[PDB]
Amino acid sequence: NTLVENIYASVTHNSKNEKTKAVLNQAVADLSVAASIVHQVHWYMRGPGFLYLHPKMDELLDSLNANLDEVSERLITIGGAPYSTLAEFSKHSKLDEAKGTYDKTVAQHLARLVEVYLYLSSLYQVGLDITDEEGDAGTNDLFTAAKTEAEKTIWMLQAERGQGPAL
Amino acid sequence: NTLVENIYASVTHNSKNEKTKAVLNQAVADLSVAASIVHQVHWYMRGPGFLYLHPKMDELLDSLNANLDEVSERLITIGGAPYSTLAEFSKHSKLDEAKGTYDKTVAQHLARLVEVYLYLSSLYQVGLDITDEEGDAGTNDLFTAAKTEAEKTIWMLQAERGQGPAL
Amino acid sequence: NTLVENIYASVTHNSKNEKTKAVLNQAVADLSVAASIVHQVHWYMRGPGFLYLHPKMDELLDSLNANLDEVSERLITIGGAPYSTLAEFSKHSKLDEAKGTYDKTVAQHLARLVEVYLYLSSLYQVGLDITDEEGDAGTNDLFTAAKTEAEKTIWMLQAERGQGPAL
Amino acid sequence: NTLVENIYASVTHNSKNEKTKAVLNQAVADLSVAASIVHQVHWYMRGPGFLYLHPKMDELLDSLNANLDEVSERLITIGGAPYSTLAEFSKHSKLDEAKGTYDKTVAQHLARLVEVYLYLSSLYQVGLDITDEEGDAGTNDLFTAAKTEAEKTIWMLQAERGQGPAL
Amino acid sequence: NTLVENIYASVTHNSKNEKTKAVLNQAVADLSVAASIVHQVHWYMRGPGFLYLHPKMDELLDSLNANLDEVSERLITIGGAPYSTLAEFSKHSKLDEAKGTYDKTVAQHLARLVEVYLYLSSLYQVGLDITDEEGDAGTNDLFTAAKTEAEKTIWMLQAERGQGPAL
Amino acid sequence: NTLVENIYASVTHNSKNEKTKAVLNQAVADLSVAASIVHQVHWYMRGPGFLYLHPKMDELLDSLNANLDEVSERLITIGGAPYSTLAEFSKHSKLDEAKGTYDKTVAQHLARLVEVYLYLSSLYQVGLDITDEEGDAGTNDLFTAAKTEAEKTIWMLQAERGQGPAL
Amino acid sequence: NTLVENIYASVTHNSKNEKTKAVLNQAVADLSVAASIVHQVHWYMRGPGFLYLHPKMDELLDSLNANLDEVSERLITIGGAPYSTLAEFSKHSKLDEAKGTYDKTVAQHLARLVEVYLYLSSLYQVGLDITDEEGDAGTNDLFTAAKTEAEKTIWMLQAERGQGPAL
Amino acid sequence: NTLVENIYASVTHNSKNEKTKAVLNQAVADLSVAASIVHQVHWYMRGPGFLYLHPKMDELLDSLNANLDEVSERLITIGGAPYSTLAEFSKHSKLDEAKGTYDKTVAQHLARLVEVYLYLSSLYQVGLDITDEEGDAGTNDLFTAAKTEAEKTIWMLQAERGQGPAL
Amino acid sequence: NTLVENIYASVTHNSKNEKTKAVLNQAVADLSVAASIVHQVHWYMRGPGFLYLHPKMDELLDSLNANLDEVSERLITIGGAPYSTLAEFSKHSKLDEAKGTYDKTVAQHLARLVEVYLYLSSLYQVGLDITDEEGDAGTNDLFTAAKTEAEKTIWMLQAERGQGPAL
Amino acid sequence: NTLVENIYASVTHNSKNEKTKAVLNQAVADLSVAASIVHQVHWYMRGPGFLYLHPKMDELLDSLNANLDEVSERLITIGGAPYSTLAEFSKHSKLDEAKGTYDKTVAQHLARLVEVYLYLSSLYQVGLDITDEEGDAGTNDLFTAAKTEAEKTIWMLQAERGQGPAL
Amino acid sequence: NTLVENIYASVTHNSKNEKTKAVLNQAVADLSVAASIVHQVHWYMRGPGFLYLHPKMDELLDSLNANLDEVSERLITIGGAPYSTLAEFSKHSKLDEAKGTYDKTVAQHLARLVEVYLYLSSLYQVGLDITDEEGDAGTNDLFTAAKTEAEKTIWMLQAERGQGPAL
Amino acid sequence: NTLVENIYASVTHNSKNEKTKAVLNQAVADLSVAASIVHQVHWYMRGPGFLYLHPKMDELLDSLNANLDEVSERLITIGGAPYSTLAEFSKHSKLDEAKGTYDKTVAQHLARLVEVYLYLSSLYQVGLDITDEEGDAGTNDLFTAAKTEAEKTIWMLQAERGQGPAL
Repeated sequence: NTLVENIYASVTHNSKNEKTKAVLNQAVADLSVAASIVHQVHWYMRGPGFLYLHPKMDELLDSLNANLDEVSERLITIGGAPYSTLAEFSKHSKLDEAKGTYDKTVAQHLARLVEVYLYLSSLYQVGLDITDEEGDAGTNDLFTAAKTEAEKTIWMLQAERGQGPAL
Repeated sequence: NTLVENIYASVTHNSKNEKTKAVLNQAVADLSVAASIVHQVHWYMRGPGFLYLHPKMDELLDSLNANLDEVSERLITIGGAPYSTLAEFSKHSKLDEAKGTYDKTVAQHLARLVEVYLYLSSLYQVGLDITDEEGDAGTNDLFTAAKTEAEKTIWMLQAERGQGPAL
Repeated sequence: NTLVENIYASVTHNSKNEKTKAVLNQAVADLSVAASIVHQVHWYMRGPGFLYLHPKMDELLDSLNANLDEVSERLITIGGAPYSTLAEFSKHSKLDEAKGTYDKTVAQHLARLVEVYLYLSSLYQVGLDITDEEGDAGTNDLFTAAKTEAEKTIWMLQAERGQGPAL
Repeated sequence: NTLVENIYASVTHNSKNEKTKAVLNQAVADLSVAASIVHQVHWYMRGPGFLYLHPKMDELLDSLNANLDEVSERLITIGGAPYSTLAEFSKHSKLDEAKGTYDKTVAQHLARLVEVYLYLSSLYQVGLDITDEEGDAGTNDLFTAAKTEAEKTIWMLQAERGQGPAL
Repeated sequence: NTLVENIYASVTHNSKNEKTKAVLNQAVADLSVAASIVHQVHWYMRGPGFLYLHPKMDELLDSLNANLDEVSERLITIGGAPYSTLAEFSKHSKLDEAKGTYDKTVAQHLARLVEVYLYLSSLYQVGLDITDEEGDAGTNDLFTAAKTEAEKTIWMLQAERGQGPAL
Repeated sequence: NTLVENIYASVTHNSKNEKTKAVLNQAVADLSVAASIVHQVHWYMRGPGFLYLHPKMDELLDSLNANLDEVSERLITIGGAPYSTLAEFSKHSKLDEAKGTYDKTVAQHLARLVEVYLYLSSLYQVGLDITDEEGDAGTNDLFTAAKTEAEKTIWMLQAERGQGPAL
Repeated sequence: NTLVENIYASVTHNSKNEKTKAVLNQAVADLSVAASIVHQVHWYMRGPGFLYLHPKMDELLDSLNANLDEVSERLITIGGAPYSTLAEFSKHSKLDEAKGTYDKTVAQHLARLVEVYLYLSSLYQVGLDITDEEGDAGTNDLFTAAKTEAEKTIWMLQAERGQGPAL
Repeated sequence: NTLVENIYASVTHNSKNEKTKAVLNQAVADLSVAASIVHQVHWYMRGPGFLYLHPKMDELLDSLNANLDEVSERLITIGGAPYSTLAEFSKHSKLDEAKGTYDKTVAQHLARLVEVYLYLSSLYQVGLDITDEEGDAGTNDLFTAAKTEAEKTIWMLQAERGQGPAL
Repeated sequence: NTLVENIYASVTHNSKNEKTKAVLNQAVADLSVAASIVHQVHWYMRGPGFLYLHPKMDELLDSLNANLDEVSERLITIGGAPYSTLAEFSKHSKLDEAKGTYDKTVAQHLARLVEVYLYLSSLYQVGLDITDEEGDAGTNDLFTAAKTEAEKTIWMLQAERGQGPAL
Repeated sequence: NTLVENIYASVTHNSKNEKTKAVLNQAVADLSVAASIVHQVHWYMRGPGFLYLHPKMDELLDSLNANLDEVSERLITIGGAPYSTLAEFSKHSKLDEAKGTYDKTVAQHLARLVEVYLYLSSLYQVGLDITDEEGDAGTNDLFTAAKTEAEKTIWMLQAERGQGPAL
Repeated sequence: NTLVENIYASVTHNSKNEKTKAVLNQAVADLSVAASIVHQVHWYMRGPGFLYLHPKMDELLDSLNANLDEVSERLITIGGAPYSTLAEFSKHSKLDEAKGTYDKTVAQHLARLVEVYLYLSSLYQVGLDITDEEGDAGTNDLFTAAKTEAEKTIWMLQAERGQGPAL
Repeated sequence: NTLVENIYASVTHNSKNEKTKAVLNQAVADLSVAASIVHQVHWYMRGPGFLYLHPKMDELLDSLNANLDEVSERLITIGGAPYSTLAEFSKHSKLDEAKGTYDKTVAQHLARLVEVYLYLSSLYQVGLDITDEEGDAGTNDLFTAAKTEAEKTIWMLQAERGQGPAL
């Protein structure tokens, strides 16, 4: 059972666009948690490379927040109701957070970031599958661009770790 | 017992700058919750004036996130450890959130925003008191600018409601 | 019989891309009329909110004219011939115009704008159906972005009226 | 009987500023038709020089639309009611349109453009005469700048045709 | 006896360009008072719409101060001596000021602004009459642009009040 | 009896922040008069150096008007009511104005400017004393920046006169 | 046997995304050759129109190099290995090059450019077919935008030659 | 016999717009000579104030060259033929030039500049008279703006000399 | 006897840097005449291509005027005295001017421009020879950049004529 | 005996603001030496990370030079006389310099930078103490911002070294 | 036999500027290959530092392509014919390429880049020698700037490797 | 014995580019001292003209610091080791500094600045001689541009003093 299959089953468990609204709302929660995690790296990182990795985190954060704006506004537009409290984000996100600590290595931060973007790219694939199923071309394009951007991020972060993208 | 006295007692309940670190960390949690609340207004608002109030929320959000950056980075700099998970923000913030609903009136959203900024200005006053007490001039200036900005926001939001600032 | 079905039947009534050229040309006529209608609101509106709604009309107008440029140029590119006289626009558009009057209320102008964008989003859906049918991926993307943009406009205009998007 | 005399008689045929309002409204209709004609050249032109003449048409179009904004807004301001439907523009304009065809030569397009600007400069002269007559200095300045700009356009378009301005 | 006739008689009551210098100097005083009045609206306004009307006042203020610069510098240039103390502005202006109060309604502020611009447009008409009389083409153009701008402001402010321009 | 002592006694002669509101309001009046005086130099100056001193006056004017905005808005925010008529500014300001004359020397204009900024720096010192007394940290910072800026201006204007700052 | 069928057979002749990687790599080689060909026109062209066609070549070159960046980076991201030597580009490209000569006419250069973009649009169609087949939505969007852009270029270059797009 | 009367007689000495074309052509010659004279000041000046007067000359030069562009292009547009050789400029200009010398004082350069702008303002007045006479509103506006600009320059240059404008 | 030899003999015919000052001064005169000639093309040109060649002339003019600034200022700097009257430019320039006429063909204008730049490049070569001879490295670099720029202009203008550079 | 106590004793060893002037002058000398030291790192560094650390040094240098400008100008303004020769900077600075060598490691350069900023932050604390003592609010704010900025720099440089700020 | 001597012998092996044209053409081929090699590093690099070295490659690439433009255009201008096919670049370049592989270390990529720039700086020295020999000052300046830029690149890349420039 | 001969003898007193490295290093020391001297003028100047001469000093300072960057980086690049401590600059510079005093006249400051730039231009001439001798074309160009810039500065500063350049 792949991650994509697990996400799909979970999103669609509980109108003609109910699954699309559900996957968008899952993305509201996951993007909010992902942003928090990236912010934690920005704050807690120590080690050689800090001076270029620290501002890189701010760029990733801005990009995640732009995804959140587009996802939430698309959800409102198609007749849904986005999660909009920190407790909802935390409860419904499939991403876990841990207490910040300065003793995490640069390598650990980079590994966690890759796990986050791998998760997001899988969520977006489920988004693609659902929007094709329900015939929402606009939301399909949103998930396409978000997946493409995530995959590029994985390539570059993996390269910094000395690895290939391994999608 | 004033709000300022209540915040002070709560912040200092549990080095030479322990109270300053605690009030900065309280601000990390409160700013993160305040941003979430403002975002909720941006998404859920309906009614005449939406077309200027909606982008106003994005400006307030950007300003709150800039406060968060400065507060968290100041806390790291003076030897502290900022809250950095959504669960920590939600648990330690003194601001409550409610589930988003489209049936809240414009007037209700404006009233909630004023309550949020009144709370923040009081927190910043406690920040002023603590930093004077512990002799942290840099952090005192941070809380001064944040309080001044909050008070200006209260004046303008109150004026939109047809009221005076009533600090 | 839905609006989408009615538009489709009308567009395809009278090469391998004849239906795509026809729906693009329908959009040339409808966008030209829509721009005229928006301009009428810009000129004739009176009432509280004028000072933000008036420039909003100029933004909508610019956006409609940008759609017209892209639609007409795509039509030329794929071997068609765009309508290019005011009489052709008026005759072939499915949007009606009325003589300007200063006695229309702000609420009436907002209602008319929503009707216009609802119509356009339906036309774009027909555009999606036709381009999928004829295998024109480039023109399909054009109609996707135009529909997404129209749906966002409907959400925001509806919110100003105190309503949900009701797509 | 000159073109200027013919335009004057026609404009004034059917308050202290009735003739000024009529000539401004004639300009609303003529500018809307002129813009349509210029757009037709932008779309249908084929032949050597396309790559600089095509963007030139977009510049002329922007300039005509700016004239329309200023004329319509001046008309509203002085107590009039601008034409605001495509049928009104087409019916009241003294400029004729023809169905677009790709078989028109570059030379034919340039000749038509010169005829359009010659017509507009004559309309503006009537505008000058009427506003002097009725003592509207503000509207007189508007027609002065519009005539000056039209005359410059005629010089440059004529030069491209190998001719003098021949005003 | 019209407002224009009253202003003319008053301006010319007490070289070849004495009347032109007098009307320019009247404008120095009136623009300085008008700016003060607009600033009062910026500060004292309360009520729905504040968030767009408040910055609108800053735009009007900047525009009035730009008129003042051009009028005063033109007066110096043609051999005059502009009023240059607050007491002179207050004494010679035909605009009255009242003590600021927060209890004025938005509608009252908009009504006062329209009265101010109506007065200014009449002053500028007298400026036109005087400069035509004395053959000062440069100063005539200054008053023409100022009148045109004032008339546009009246249209837009009147529209916000739900009214026509009623020049 | 120093100028600072005289200003303090006068400001506080006639809630927990009454003295702060009074000194801010004194600054509203003085800044409005100072701006008028600077404008007079801009207009009436003749002599070598005009071509750099004339635009310098516009820079000083812009800076004084920015102080006025910040002072007036701070006063509104903390629950006060700023002077907002030319008669109030003139009556309550401690700065005197004189009728403009072209026969004042460059040296006289520079001397007057230095007197104005010396006065303002003393007013700001009283502002510092009062805000420390009443515990208004935000308003204290406003007066600090204004005093610092005034003192810099005095240094530079004094240097142009061939003198030291002599604060 | 169409050009599209020939390209497909050739690309797929020698994981779940092998055909997508192959068509992207074909595009690496073809874009590198296309850029070289365009550069040759920039350098060797002589004749009337040079002064606008010469900079047009630099715009086309920049656009081709931007396609190359996006194609190569997408190929790396999805687990491939882009051609990255001039010998590989030359060997695997289906575009032929000829030695530069100043004796080629403007018309010959324009004809060659159209052949190049026709070839590229066909390659992109194969890219569309392959990515639909293998379910790569991100790469499908890349080929869609590239095809749309190529088709627009063909329209404009054809128009300069006095011809229709003839896709 | 005033300078204006002398210029008029000279310009009109040797169609319905012959006098307008003649005065525009006189301005071509005079502006070309004026620019040369200003350039001479830029190069040859020595003395205190050089560091601000030297760049001032470049600003005046740019402004004179912009007048030349507008005058020459207006002349072409209305059916004339501008002087276009240095010998024609020198022969027909009413401004004399002298060999450059470093021994001219700053005061001498400023005096010469004022004479040049006084001459130009008189030429522009003749331009006003002629264009009113021949009914060329567009060219009348050109001369109005040029005269206004010249008069402002005279005020500022005179002020630098310690004098009033003395138009 | 080459053009370079003829220019050298003429420049040096009538301190340690006398020849350098003479060749710079020759360039003052020639650049002033060249600018006049280019301006004549800008004004008098008629024929296909006008719309791109006309603004090209303004670019060439700006570039020639920038050369003039650098040459004249270098001449002043090294102890010389630049020509600074139109009569001096005309008398000492080796470039001839002819009365403007609208009947010159585009081809004739392009041929004349090439002759002008060929002349200038030869003058600059003499400048190179003289500055090498007299050991002025700074002035040598000035002539190097000017020659390089002239040679580029010749290539591009020649290409527009359908020719090679033929330096 | 802390570093702060040692700096204070040394600064105050040899009017009402003598200690403030002395500590500002100490900062003139120390900032000039600090800038020199940072420049040495910019030039002499070798090792992995050079390509981001090298430009980082230019940013630090610009920031130090901006501190120097503000400190020196504040000192002049309050009646002092800044050190203004390299010998004075070197003699009075408490920072030592060493001859540049390419054999210093990246880690050594980072350690030295941290020592420099630690020293500066202590100097600024003494500046805070002295300005509080002498009642100079303006200079106190200058030292506050400088200390805050230094402390931020220490956090970031320490993080690059893999360490906490350890203020 | 030095690299410079070997390049010279090879370039000049097979008019008055034949050697200059040959060395420029050698540079066309070498710059095209160098750009390809740099692009390969951009694509294939993996390892710590990727996130700053990857964009560094794009900067180097842009700079190499700017050299190519200037070299090729200079060659055309002086009467030559630049290589303009990928096969010509590959055949005539003295730089070898290897198939891209992800297994090359960061250190290997940096070493290869240094070899490339060392080669280019030697080629440019030959360019200097040849242009001095043939008296082409313009082309000599081109090679001077290119060599200087290459030498700077070698210093910075060497520093990243922990080495001195070792030219 | 000229200044140039004295500088040469001194620089070369104590590889194939030893003299070039020595003269560059002399320039490191002299530019650092020159910047200090210019900064002293910026701070200590009093007298008429301060308001334009003070910012002029900041422009000169920026330009000197840009020379220092280019000289030091060139020295590193060609295998040298730049002076990098204030004591080295002071010891090896041939420019003397004096204690700052407010009693120096504007004329004295201008005279000192001219002496500094005269010295620098002579140093640069020695730089030219040495780099020609050792065959360093890149460093020769650096000294050429620096000398040219210095000579321009001398012309302009001398003109402000009422003098010719007297190089």
